[PDB]
Amino acid sequence: NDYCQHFVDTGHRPQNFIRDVLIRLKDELIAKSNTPPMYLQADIEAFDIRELTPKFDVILLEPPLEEYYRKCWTWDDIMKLEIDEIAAPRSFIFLWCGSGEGLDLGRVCLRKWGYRRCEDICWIKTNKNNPLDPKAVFQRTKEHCLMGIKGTVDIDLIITEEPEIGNIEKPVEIFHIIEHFCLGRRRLHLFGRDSTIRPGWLTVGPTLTNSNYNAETYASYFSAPNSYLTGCTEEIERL
Amino acid sequence: LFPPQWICCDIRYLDVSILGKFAVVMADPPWDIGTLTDDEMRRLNIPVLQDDGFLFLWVTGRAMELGRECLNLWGYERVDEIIWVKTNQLQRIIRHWLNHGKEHCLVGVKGNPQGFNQGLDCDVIVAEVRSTSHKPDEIYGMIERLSPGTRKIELFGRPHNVQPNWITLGNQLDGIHLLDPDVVARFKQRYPDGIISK
Ligand SMILES: Nc1ncnc2c1ncn2[C@@H]1O[C@H](C(=O)NC2CCNCC2)[C@@H](O)[C@H]1O
Repeated sequence: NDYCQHFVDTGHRPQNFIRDVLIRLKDELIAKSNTPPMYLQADIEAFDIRELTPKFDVILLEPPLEEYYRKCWTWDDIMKLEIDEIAAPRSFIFLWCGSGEGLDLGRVCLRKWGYRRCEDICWIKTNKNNPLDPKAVFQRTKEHCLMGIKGTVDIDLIITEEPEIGNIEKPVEIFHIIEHFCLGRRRLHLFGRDSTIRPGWLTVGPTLTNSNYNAETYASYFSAPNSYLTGCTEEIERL
Repeated sequence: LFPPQWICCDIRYLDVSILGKFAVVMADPPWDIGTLTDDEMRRLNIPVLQDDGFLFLWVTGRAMELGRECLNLWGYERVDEIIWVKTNQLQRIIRHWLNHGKEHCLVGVKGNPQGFNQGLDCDVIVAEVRSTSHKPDEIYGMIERLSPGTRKIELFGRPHNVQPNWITLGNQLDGIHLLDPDVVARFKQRYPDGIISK
């Protein structure tokens, strides 16, 4: 009976009052299907992405936007990325778009790279522990991760506490959502970090301190009989 | 004039120039995801309703993109996006690829609005689902604190949507109920026989 009025009165965001914010095994098979973590330091503006092969089933794209801070990438820079050159003909994208003009320019990008948006995933940030763009009408308290598709029990909400100032990490829950979709095993996280490296994922970004990426080693994880695995099924028996 | 007013009408055919200018427009339109075609939505005479102010536009599915298109076509820039998190009476979320726990409302600006109380509310609404199709009443309070006392207009409103300071348009309202003298006068002239066709 009006958490908006309440927020005006007390500074407690309406999302602070959402409550309660058989599940496993599938997780366990995901973990058994997962490739070893692979990672590569690369300055993505100077780097020819087409060196990243084979083509990916899932791309998670996390460009460091200026709004995160209160080398940054503008939507001009992001839109000029050649994402379609490394996406498989049937493949998925998850694009962190922030909360400002990225909600529009990010949709332009998806279309430019050949995707249509199927989901809008909103990371809602509570302020239980501590109860402004000039164009803003309202206090901005969430970020959007757009999900795109190209070719032929989770909710579209992530709720966590607003991270400390200068912390630009996105909630790890996005990885669970993506992996529960069972979309394939060639998974690329662009602009990931040392702190985001993860089994079943290839992480590429400027701040990585070490690399282990080898295109021929990477490809051999998806050689026959493993070419079409969802990431949610048992490994194919050998010898 | 302060008390609720409304016009039962086909929003495609009403001459909305008789209504004047509004600080806020809001619409929960019937996107074709009784509906309106994309072209009919594009052709709605939104541009004449405001010089400087805000548009609130509910979207779902592919109208997340089409509503952005209408927005820009009508002369607005999208400067915020309200999210309504749907709960039950105990404040738990009402749980293709993902289940949907929210609905979106695009926020557009036209011109250079002056004297609005920007930043008082935040862009998340947590409110109980009432009937199917209804939007939460909280949005009227947010809009009132944002632009207190100004004239507002709602398109595709239903009887439960009528509110003080709002003129509500929709084909499920009961008749015509106008009290603003300027509007009454311009309505009589435009519609001397009270009939809104063509
Ligand atoms: N051409 C028209 N002129 C005036 N009103 C119209 C016209 N077409 C339809 N309506 C009315 O708009 C309302 C509506 O459809 N709401 C839903 C929009 C999507 N989310 C759920 C609510 C209904 O009351 C409907 O009868």
